[PDB]
Amino acid sequence: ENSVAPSTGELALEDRASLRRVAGLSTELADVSEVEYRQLRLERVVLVGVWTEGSAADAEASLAELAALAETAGSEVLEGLIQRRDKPDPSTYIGSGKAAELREVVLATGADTVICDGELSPAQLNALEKAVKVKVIDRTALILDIFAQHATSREGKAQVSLAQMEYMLPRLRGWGESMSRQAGGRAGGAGGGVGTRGPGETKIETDRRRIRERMAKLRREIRDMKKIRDTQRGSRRRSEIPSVAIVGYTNAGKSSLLNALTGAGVLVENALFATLEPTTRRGEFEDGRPFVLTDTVGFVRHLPTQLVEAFRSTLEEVVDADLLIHVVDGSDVNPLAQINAVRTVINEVVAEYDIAPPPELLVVNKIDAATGVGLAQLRRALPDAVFVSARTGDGLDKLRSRMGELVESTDATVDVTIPYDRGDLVARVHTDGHVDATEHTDAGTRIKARVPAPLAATLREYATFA
Amino acid sequence: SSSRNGRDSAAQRLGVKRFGGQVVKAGEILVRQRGTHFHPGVNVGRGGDDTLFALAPGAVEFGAKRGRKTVNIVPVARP
RNA sequence: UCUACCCAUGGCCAGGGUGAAGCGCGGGUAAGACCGCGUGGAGGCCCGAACCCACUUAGGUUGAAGACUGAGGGGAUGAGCUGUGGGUAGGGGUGAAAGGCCAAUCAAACUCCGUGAUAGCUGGUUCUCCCCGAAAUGCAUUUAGGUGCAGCGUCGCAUGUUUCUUGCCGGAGGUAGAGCUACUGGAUGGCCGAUGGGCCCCACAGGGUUACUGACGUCAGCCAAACUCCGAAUGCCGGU
RNA sequence: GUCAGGUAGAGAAUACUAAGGCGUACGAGUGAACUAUGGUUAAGGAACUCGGCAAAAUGCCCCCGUAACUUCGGGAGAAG
RNA sequence: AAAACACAGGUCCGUGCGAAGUCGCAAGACGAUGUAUACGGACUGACGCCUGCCCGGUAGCGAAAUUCCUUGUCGGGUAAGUUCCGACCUGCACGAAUGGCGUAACGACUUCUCAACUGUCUCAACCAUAGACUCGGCGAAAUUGCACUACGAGUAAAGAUGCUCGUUACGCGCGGCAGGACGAAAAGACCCCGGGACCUUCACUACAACUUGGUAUUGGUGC
RNA sequence: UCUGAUCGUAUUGGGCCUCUAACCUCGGACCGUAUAUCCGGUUCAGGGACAGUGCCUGGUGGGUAGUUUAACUGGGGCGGUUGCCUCCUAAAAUGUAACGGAGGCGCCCAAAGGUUCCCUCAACCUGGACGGCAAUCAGGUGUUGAGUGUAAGUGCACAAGGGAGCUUGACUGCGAGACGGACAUGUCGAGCAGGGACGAAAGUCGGGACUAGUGAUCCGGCACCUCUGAGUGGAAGGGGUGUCGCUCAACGGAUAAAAGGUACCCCGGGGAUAACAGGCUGAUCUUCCCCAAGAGUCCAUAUCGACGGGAUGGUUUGGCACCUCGAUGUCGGCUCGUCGCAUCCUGGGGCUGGAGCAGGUCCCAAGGGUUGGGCUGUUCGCCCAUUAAAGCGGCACGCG
RNA sequence: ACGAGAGGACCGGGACGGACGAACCUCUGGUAUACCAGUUGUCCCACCAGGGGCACGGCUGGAUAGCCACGUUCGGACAG
Ligand SMILES: Nc1nc2c(ncn2[C@@H]2O[C@H](COP(=O)(O)OP(=O)(O)CP(=O)(O)O)[C@@H](O)[C@H]2O)c(=O)[nH]1
Repeated sequence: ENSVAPSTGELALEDRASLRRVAGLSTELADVSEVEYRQLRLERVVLVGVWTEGSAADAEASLAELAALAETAGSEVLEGLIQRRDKPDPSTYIGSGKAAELREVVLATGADTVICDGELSPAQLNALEKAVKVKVIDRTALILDIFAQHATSREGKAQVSLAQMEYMLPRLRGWGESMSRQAGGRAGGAGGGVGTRGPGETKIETDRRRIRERMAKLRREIRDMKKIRDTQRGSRRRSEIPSVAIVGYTNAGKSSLLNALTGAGVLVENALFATLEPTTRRGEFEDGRPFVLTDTVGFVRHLPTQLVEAFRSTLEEVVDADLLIHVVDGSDVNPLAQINAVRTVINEVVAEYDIAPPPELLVVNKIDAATGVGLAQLRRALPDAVFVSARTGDGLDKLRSRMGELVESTDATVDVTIPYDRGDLVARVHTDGHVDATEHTDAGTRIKARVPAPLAATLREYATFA
Repeated sequence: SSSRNGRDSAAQRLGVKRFGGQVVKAGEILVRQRGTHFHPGVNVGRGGDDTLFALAPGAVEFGAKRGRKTVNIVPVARP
């Protein structure tokens, strides 16, 4: 093969564009700091950053995302080497001799989890399993494992189980049997689809008949839960109350932003995919216009297509929506990538549901914990994005003002001189309505309130002309 | 999917063969045992495999010496 | 004498169609390949009877018939179909090959004989009453639905009872129960008080400082089948 | 295996007939269902069904006229 | 009845002649009254295509006709369109330097779309004939432990005419239907066990089919 | 006849090359013979001491043949196992099964066997440069701990554990009695020869702390014997004693010698045993509650409901293997039904999370009805056009 | 009713339906094996004319009755 199909140019192919070692970012630093119960995790991880269809920063950020996923699911991540190639291998996933090199790397580390970011096909999964003798990290399976461990409600659990079964069905042969054998209780392998403890002993049922039956059952159930959620949201839909959806990337506040803009106490954890069910709550604009602020599930760069049902609630909230508060954090590697991923999912939803793109109020948080390297055009490159940093109370008033300005009012401004013999007709104006510039004269007042539509028809009583 | 077990040795039919009060002949096996659960008492020998046998004719008796159970043979009065 | 193939010698293939080279040329043309008009009548050529076959369908399916009938269907000058007379014979023949056919039977035809083959497998085994009366267990087994031995049923010996039941007496157990600070694996508390991280006094001497990871130990509390400091009841072995 | 009338017909097909030979060996009846074999069928027209299975349809002679492709022979009785 | 066999063409191997190869113990025979342009055997199965720097080097080529294609995307075809047809597709591929692609004609081959046609169907109706049915004559059959042989819910060797408790039911026919009698038929072909047979083979052991010694057979010299 | 070369006569068994006479030729001619591609004879020609066919002998040898190709098994296959030892199961004697729970094996030791004698730390301090979780060490008690050829019951400072001497209990060769356990296996008192230790002191101590560390018989060896010796003056040709040879590991060992395929199959049987259906069960499946955490814009219960819990039903996949293997016909479609309600219209309650309305979610009350097509083996589904709706199931997944 | 709209009723009262079923044959339409007519081939009735047998009732165009559906009429109810 000295000159056969000149791909094997220099021994290991792609002299420097192949597996190399420069220590990279080395991912997170998670080591033994609390000496207690070694029965914790799945050993150390090594970064192998593929630049395919991207740059070094993009690959590093993506693999850091994968390592954060792994650390949330368990495992440990404290090393970085390099590996690059502009051809996702059909047979393997890391390369011709890169597979054996990765086997040597995992043997030297003493671990069964390093990196295999990106959704794989069954061919790639089983070939890499044969090559290295142990699974390492599959991105889709790892996201599904995080969702399985974080599933709380029956709806979330059923959605995650259906997603895992949809992912398992095509790849039930090699990877399927391997993870059926696996009893260590790790990402995917006995990961379960429930939550704490979970059904690891059976996992995704690793059996064609059982998987298909369970998928059909969960599909019927998810139809039922879609109907149930339709009934639950009917009250809001019929009230026509302004609905504001907090969309954005995983982490990046969002849940914190909800708990700040309101008095809520929704789960706010530093781990990824802490919120699996969208949650709605009261909100009061500065002008008094009530609205519904809803925290949603967090998106990632390439959301697995199996989580369609898991994210259907969030997508429906986006479809209804009236402001789309887009929450991002400036304390990440190039938050514009986060912005772009969330924007692409939003645009996909808009195209699917054939609706006008609702406003998108861009908000950045964690600014207090940001490095401040950018003066006004790098840290605030966006022209009109809001900066809040929920933790230390600041900028939230500006966020509320932008919310109120962007959300178009359905009320109508009126000048009604309600007599003092009515009483109720002015008390209700105060109650359902936004009074301002009310005259103190006991004779015919002139209340310049922004009354809702039904009250706007009771003007001819004492409307006057000006 | 199978079981790694399934083996077992033959039961060695150990234990006491002549209990207290039984009249035995010299050389009669009194206890088949592993080790000295019972120790050779009076007119009782200990075999290579820890088999306690009567050294003299008489009746089997079980005693305790220094906190150790012993098998003795009490001579039987001639009729 | 069926059928497969072959050999010899005969026979049959209604009707209709299409139109394979040499003559003369308009020619092509120096000349040739070759176009066309006539002639000629080739072809495992076409349509289609007899004939041979057997694709579809319906019927038949104790049939009219142990393979057929009706309606369609294929070949129908050919590697055609056929009559007569022959040849090849069984582990052999023949096979455009399907284990197809070789007399309604073929992964080795049929008849007779060996022969009343053998079968740990099914089945059957025919009159009566009197006495007694099981087993479905153990060991072994090319053994597991078989068999050998033992166990358990059926006359004469010894026996007066050695059997068995009850009482009492002597006996070894480690089960049931618990108990675990009695061992091997666990459980809420504070404790002189382990690394002590941490404030540090500011010693790198040396020392309190421990919000928190919490040593041994200790405090009532709890479990075990392969735990036992204990430990029955029964059962068993003897004697009476 | 031989002979092979007539009229239509290309014909030894087919229909009807001459000569000749037969009515062939259970019959008589009876508008049951149902089965079989034929026949017809409004309006649809493959919606039947595994499948146009079966049926239905085209069908002959003479004039015309005949495609893709082709091994230049064909396709071809194209089709119309 | 086919896509299988055969086939014309091809390639390889064997055979120098009572050849090889076959039938035979042998003689002998076919091969063939043939003689490497011929016979036998093997495998393909008309016909056409399938060489890239050097086929002096990495070395079998990287094009194309290559459809596993699951290829998704998109369409064409249906209102819903399978077979299938196209571009985009799919990366070291991948499967064919001779086994893969084409290929007119042909096909009771498999699959599909059309036009026409229709009782295939919506959805069936009517007519005739042969049965069926009635009368006369002749006159079987498989099957059969029985019998003045119900239904329900139970029970039972776990699916009952025969048992239980009830419910129903006058006796006997005739023409029909086919739900049961675990209906008849064939001592289940499936599965297992025991045996057999035949087939395969680098299972065992043999035997048929070839070399060595000396018999037949053996003289000297140049040695 | 040696310390014993050296040449010569015949014989001699091979190898090269040769001519002819055996033998061979389906090469010619002639003859028997009128007939004759037979056959035989004669002759020539050619192989021509060249090749050949018997006997012997290695080798290749599915070309042919006879056969083998284990069993257990919650059917069979696949996988695993097969003998021995230890433990638990095992229900306090013994014994006790399962494809029950755990392990070991099947060796090793000439000084880890015998005897005689003797011992002595498991963890704190002071410490002990180095040398802390450790030294060579010293004390105390830890009270019999502790640890100790290889898993249970034992053995301890009465040492089966740890050291030392002997010189070879390395106790071997002849062994009443008793016994424990089908054969097989296992225990030892004791008597005799010879020794080993301890000796003064006694006269005392039969491989290993003990249970695994193995393989019957046959057939063969190999050493010794006061046996036999196919008429024997006699010997050579077999036995006895002790020892050897089997992963005969399928370990009671069918052969010294053996793998498969069968849907081309056949026969003898089996519902002793699988596939269908039935039956039991109900893990799975299906349909159903709560102290309700939480979601539902305000709020557990309009709608839902996690973590847990409890059942129904017998429509799934199973588990079992109880009827049926001297036959209980399968999926789908057609035809014809019949039944249940677990509701796709008709009546209500709540939500009115419709404040309201058109609508709709949820939970309580079978008479009828519940379409036609395309793609589907299609049990499933998806799609097209409708519909008031295009229900879910049982009936041998009703009905050949 | 809402009383902002968008949209838009319950309950009652009429008209016309779809599917299913029953009866019936006036209509429509199907069938029609002793009806009528046309017509091909053939053979007969001696011949012409006119008819008949056979060829699916030879074929074709109609076709009363009966039987039918695609046709007609009626039904599901109203009340207790
Ligand atoms: N310093 C800082 N930390 C913040 C800020 N906003 C959020 N965080 C932290 O980041 C973490 C992100 O978790 P969360 O707020 O739930 O983000 P999220 O988007 O809901 C995670 P998911 O989307 O998967 O549910 C929180 O633990 C929070 O403490 C901020 O403005 N500043």
